[PDB]
Amino acid sequence: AELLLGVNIDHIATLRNARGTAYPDPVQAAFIAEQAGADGITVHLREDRRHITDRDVRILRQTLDTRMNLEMAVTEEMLAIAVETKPHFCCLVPEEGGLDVAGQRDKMRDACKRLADAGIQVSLFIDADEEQIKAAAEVGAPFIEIHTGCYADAKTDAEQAQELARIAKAATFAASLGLKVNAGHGLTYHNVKAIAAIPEMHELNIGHAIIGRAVMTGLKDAVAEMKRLMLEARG
Amino acid sequence: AELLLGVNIDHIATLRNARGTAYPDPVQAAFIAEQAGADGITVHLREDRRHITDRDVRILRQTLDTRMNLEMAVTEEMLAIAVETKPHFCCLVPEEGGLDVAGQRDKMRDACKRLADAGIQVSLFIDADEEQIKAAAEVGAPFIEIHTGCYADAKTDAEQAQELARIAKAATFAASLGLKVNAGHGLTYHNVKAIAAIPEMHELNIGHAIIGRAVMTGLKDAVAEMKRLMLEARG
Amino acid sequence: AELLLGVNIDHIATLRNARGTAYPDPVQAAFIAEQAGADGITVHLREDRRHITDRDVRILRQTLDTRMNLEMAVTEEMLAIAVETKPHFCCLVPEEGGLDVAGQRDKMRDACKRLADAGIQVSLFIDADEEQIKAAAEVGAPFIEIHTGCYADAKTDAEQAQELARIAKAATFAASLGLKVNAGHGLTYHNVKAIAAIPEMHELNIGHAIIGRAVMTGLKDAVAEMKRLMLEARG
Amino acid sequence: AELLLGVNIDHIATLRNARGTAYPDPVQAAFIAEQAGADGITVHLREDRRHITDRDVRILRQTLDTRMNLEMAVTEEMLAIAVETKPHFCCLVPEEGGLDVAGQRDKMRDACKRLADAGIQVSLFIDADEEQIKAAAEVGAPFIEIHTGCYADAKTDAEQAQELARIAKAATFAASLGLKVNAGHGLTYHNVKAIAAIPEMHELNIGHAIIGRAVMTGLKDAVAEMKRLMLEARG
Amino acid sequence: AELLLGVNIDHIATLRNARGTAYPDPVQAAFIAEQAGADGITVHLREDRRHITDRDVRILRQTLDTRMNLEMAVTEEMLAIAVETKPHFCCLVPEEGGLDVAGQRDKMRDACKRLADAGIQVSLFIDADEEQIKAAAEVGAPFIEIHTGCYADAKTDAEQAQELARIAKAATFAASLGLKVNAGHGLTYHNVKAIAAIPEMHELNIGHAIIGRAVMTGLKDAVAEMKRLMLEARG
Amino acid sequence: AELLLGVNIDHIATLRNARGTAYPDPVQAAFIAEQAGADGITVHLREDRRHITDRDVRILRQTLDTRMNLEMAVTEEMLAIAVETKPHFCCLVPEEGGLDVAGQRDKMRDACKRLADAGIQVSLFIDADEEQIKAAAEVGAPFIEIHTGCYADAKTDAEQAQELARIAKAATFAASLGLKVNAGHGLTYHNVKAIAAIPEMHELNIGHAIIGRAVMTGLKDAVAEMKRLMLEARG
Amino acid sequence: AELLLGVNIDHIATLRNARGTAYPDPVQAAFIAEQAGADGITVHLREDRRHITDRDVRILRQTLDTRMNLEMAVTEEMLAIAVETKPHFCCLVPEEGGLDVAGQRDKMRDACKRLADAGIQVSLFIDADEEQIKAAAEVGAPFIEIHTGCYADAKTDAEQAQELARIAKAATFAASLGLKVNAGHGLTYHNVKAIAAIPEMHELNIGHAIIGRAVMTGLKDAVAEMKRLMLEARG
Amino acid sequence: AELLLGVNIDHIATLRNARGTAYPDPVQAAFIAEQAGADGITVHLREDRRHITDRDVRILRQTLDTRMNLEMAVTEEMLAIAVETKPHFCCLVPEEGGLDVAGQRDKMRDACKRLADAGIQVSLFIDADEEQIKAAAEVGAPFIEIHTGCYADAKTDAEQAQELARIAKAATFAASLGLKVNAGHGLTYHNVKAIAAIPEMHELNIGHAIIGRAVMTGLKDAVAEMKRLMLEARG
Repeated sequence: AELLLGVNIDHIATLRNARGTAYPDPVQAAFIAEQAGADGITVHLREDRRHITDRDVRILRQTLDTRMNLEMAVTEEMLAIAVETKPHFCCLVPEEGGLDVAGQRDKMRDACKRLADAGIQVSLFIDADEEQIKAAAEVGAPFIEIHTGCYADAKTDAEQAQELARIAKAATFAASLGLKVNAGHGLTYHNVKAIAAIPEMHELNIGHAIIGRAVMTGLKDAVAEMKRLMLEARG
Repeated sequence: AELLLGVNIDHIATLRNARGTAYPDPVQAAFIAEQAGADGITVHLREDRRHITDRDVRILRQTLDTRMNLEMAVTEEMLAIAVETKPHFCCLVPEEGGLDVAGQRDKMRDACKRLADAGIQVSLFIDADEEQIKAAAEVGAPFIEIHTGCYADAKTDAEQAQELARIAKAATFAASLGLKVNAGHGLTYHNVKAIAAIPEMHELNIGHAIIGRAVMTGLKDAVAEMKRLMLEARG
Repeated sequence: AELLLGVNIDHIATLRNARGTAYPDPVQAAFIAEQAGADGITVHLREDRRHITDRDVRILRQTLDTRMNLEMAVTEEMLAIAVETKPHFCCLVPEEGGLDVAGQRDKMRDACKRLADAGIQVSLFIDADEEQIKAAAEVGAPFIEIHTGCYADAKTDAEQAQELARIAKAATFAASLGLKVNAGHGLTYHNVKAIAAIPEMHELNIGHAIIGRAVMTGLKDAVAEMKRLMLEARG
Repeated sequence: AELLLGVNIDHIATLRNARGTAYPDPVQAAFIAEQAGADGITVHLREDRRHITDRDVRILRQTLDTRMNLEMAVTEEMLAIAVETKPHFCCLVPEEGGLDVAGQRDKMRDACKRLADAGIQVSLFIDADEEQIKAAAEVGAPFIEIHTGCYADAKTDAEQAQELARIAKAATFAASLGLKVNAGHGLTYHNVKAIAAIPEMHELNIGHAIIGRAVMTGLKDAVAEMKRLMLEARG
Repeated sequence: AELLLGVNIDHIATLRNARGTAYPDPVQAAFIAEQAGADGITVHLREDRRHITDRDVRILRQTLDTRMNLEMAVTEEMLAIAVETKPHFCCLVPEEGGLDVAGQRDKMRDACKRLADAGIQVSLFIDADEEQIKAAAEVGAPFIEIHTGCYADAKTDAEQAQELARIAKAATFAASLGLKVNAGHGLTYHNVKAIAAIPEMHELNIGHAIIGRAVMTGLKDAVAEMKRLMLEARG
Repeated sequence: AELLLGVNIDHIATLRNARGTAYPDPVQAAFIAEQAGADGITVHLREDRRHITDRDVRILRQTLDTRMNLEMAVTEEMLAIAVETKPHFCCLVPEEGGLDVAGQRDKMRDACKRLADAGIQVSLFIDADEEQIKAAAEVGAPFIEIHTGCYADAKTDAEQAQELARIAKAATFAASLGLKVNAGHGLTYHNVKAIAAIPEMHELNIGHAIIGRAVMTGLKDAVAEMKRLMLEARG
Repeated sequence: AELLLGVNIDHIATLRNARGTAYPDPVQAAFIAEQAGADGITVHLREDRRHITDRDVRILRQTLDTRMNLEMAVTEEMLAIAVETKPHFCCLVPEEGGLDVAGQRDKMRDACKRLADAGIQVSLFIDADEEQIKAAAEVGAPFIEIHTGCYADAKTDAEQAQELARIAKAATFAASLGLKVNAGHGLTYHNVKAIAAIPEMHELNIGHAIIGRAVMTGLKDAVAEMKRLMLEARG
Repeated sequence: AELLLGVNIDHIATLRNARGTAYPDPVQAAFIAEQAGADGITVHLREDRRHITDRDVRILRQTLDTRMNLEMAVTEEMLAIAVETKPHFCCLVPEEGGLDVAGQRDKMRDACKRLADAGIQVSLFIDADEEQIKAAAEVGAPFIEIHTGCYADAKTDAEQAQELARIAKAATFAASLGLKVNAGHGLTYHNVKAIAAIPEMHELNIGHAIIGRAVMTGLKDAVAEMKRLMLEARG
């Protein structure tokens, strides 16, 4: 299968809420992305509705032509919402910045099972850590998403090749356990290739860099450009 | 003279700071705008550096091909900065949301004179209020900028025509006193024309709506589109 | 202000329901048109829900940046719907081609009354007929939309200039009664100007021609094109 | 190895025949598609001539630069027209949705031979069923077109990888019997790749998704996008 | 009123017959221009069928969305074809270069009357010469098209102003005889305006300069740019 | 190695001389193509100077950024011109359609040697016929260009595969004699790939199909699209 | 009333002559500019032939579709070349920066007459000074080109409205003496309008700003932008 | 990872300093290139500050998103500058064309040492010379950039293939010494591939050709174009 590109449109809302108006609208951004090479759309519903709102999730769930990846923390509230919303994907995150699955095997087991019961495919956001990965496999998540943050912030060309290698070994380890593996968070037009080249990678969920390119060149080209780089890497 | 369009790039930074990276960069946005129909660039330096930073102002002041309109509150800090920076324009604002010039004739007189002494053309941000306008004329500002906020938020087609009329009478009053008059703040692609049609209008400083259009269509077209609407109104 | 353009997006949905999939989606088309020169979006909710659906209207009502013009037949169902939807405009059409206001003064008078209590501004779609126009004015409707179908259909240059004269004359008469007047049905890229040249015209609501240009050229350009011909006509 | 794209322009006609004007014209759509990556144009001449008309087929036959793929039901009327027109291909269709070749070996036997004597390369529109494939081979048709509708409608990932498997097996089966195999019908920008990667696939005939993308982006980019996805799948 | 643009697509066919292929096809050129500024399409059916052919004319007559202007020499053949084809316009040309109406008053008189009974508006392609204009008025032709070749070939800027003047006086003279007047032969992007500013001008029929620009920029912009220059001239 | 594309701009001049103007100018067409995928430019200086003229050749020789391929008949005139012009390449053509080298072994032998001393690489335009290939090898020509006309005219899909095969075997045969081989005459957007996939192909010289596409889309994309199809073929 | 744009392509050559390759070629730049709204092309042939060369002028003279404006100093060499080349215009320049006509009435008297006998329309590059204007009139030159350099360099708004006043008076003065007046030299996208609005202005010759915009956006849009600003100023 | 592209923007400034204005601005060009395929930006700070200035470098150092490659002569001035600027890369060039490392082992050894202490990664620009390569490796430099000038200049196909072989061979040898190798000087759109095909190449730093394409076409496309040819070469 072709590498997939999930586009996170949270920052479209960031720009909206810096002024209370209705624009720009994440609903429009999603149509653009789904038609410029995005295979999925990701929104992070935060408990403080600061940036994405219940409305966005509500309409988005009716307007998306592909599928939603709802990013949320593991709280009673969010789980409740997710089960009602029935997103195709759910990515659990904290409130290096990865979920501490290994340290909460019960809570995560309960969440995965529950979301799974609502027909939601679950992804645990975690660091390139085999303990955490082993833990995720064990609690029942069909997916994990490796935090590419440290890799993006690689101050030195060395720290980077090092970070890349850790992610790669982590992914291969994740797949041997039967997990499908995503990445994203921090990837840019300049560092996406090494990650896209990792064979075990299933989908890359990228947000900020794309929105940052969009204010300059427009969303359509920004999304197309990212996808193209991704497929260049694989070929 | 042709109506002028000043583009406020504050929100380019809003989108930048929602992630600490270097992008998107307001310096790039300014080149794009200055070449797509913007006659001036406006940045608001806030005391909490939340969104635009000293760096932006510093580089921008060297990279702008047209001129800077530095938007700031009337504090010792800001005045200090402005005098050092030597912006071509300075727009004083509060910390309907207009400066209370009438109620602070001394502070404003001191500020205007001081900025004027640094060769800075001053603009007082105020409501469509003849008392405030008379006050501004009297304290020495060569410019005022009428807050178009209430007009943009006109809930009813009636409240709007009403708000438009107040702005228009206010402008004509401002000019009789020898003031040059700007507007902007809240204007959109759908309400810019009635304001652009007001003859006394010198420059419209527009920010949010343009950045909101840009994430969809790119900055170049967003700026060009606004300018075109503006010149359609006048002709 | 300037001549307005309302884009009817009904045919986006007729292309959708020809296959029962979710695309194309009227919600997307509305975003595009509103950002390319449309001042309003028109949807006709048929009783058989042939093309537009209650879903489209529901979402559309929350996503439009400008204003919705609901096109509907005068029936208990539609009135109740219009009342709860609270569209900014409601254009009453038949269940030469226009509504028979003269022959149903009672129905129409109450209809307008009922919609006006819900804040909806009513427009009666009628023929370039002085009797119907006078009747419309008498039932209290604030708007009338003149059916330009025959003008469009005109098979000979003469039959066209004639239908044109008949329309201009009607527009003038309706305005003499305090009626604000629209038109647009059947208008094309090649015949829109003469109509747009009529001074009393407030807004042209066009659909088919635009969507038909769109499949070849894209909605954005199709809309900007029409908008430009219209403003050219008044220049 | 070099996948061909056949664009079905039927829906261009549905949009036109919703108004009774000459636009949009299928003849224009074909020129665009043929120059944007289409290798053939398909038109379905229905009995009720609701969408595509005799005129279309007649001019299309003289304007096409590549070749026509005439979709029709097996009747004396349609068969008569086919032999008259001399389309390069003829795709027999019912008027799982597939054509029943097994249950009519004689009708089909005659149809194919008749069309064959007229120089028409015949293709039988069938379901991914071993029975029908064997029938088509035995009956003498050079081509079969596997119905992908079920694969497109598959609600879940698993129900999809399943339908994909059936099609891939059916294509390999078809090929071993000396049959050339096409598909398309239901393919979209989001599911087309998995079908394109099927080695045996000769040509994918696609319509609805392309025309639906076209009302937003324009026919050329719509057709060009699809062709590009297809070649990437084989690359 | 509106200055119209008729695009002569003859040279598209010229480019075709230089290889006896089907491309480029005039039927396509015609769709492009009609959607990019052309108000009409002109084709010269030469007796030897050098450039345009009978099929061109026949299909064109069914595909044109605006109207056809059939250029032809005066011979029973062409007339019969014309009467048969019922093109909206017929511009009689010779096969200075203008049609000699004075020297053939009888023939033309029959032609005009003849074509006029079929319902075809006739125009006589003539030189900016009074004898020929009076001649065309006497004969009953509703239109004349002034040959702009000598103007287009105007070597010096004086020899050129001579031609302009000569064409302008001739146009006013023609109008004074109840004739409607066109022009267009040899007009280019750099000389069209002076001619378009002539008040009496009803439609400019241009071919060569446009096709010549189109090879570089593409037909769409070549047409749109010419229409744009014309409207600028009359503003 | 890299499959090269030589664009024959003859038909640009064809379009020019159809009016004896200066536009369109081949010198311009040449800049466009060289920057859009052409690795060379080909011009056929016909003895009667029908299409291309001496100035064309003369200026072109000073403006081309890549290299010239002068097509010409074998006569003392052309040779002298060639020897004078020092074009990088010279493709000797007749004035099946291929050059008859067998029947003129002597003449060609002198031509090749003659042009070769001026430092001009020579290529003989011949049919996919062994007698002529052996002939061209014997005579000393370093290149041959296989005429692809019969292939391009391939009415049936069989008559076509016959030509492909015939060209492929001929190319391998030519290579086995130490000859380098080109092709290109009559190749289009829909048939170029099969020819480009032939391993022995060194450069495809194409003209007509490109100019034909360019009238619609503009030269730049016409060239870029052809080069793109070619690289796809060899990948 | 219809302002002409003259594009100076000198800087295209400076960029080339910084490397000693054939690119970028002024010949290409001229084709683009002439088709993007330029009415003439200017080239300054300098003694040191540092930028523009003899070759350029030589080919330019044969490729231009509009006309050449040869900029040169008054010397026997340059004058000799002018008479040989026969440029449409010749703009005499020094090699306030303006040409001293007053202080050399004889040289200029002869130069103009000589160029005049060669058919060259002469223009004297002078400062906005009453003395020089009178001299140019008395000396016999048909044109003068007012140096706008000082107006472009004006540091402050007031110093600018001042220089603008001097130019406008000088142009009206020049016109009353029967002189045709041009400008340009220093104009930019940001100051061009005020100069364009000057009624008397015949042609603005611009170079640097346009080429500087061109390296970012491309020559065509650069030239098209400038022409559009100019016409808006007169509109 | 993949072959990198470094864009030298020196010529943007050479177009600027040809007039002393502020445009075009290298800072803008850098943003464009970095977003169109450039992986690095190269600036050559000459001692005479002919084109690039200390200002450009200072700002550029704060605005680049990727990494700066400072090109400089080995002198006390430049070293101190490089040391305080801390560019990611420093490419040492002369004050065949490359640096004489073999003959200045001491200077070079210390230079590298000094720059490496400031964290700068050093590259020595040298000829495809085994002696210089070996010397470079011995002085401790981590990179070498092979001068491709002669390859570029090659006047004959043979002289080119030869210079090519010489370069490939050198690259291989340098890599055998642990040296990472770049190239790019003089590379064009027509000769870049053969070079990019060399496996050891790490990054191509190209300038003139790109800027020269830019004035015609725009920097963005110029850069994306080059980047695409490069990756095509490695495909």
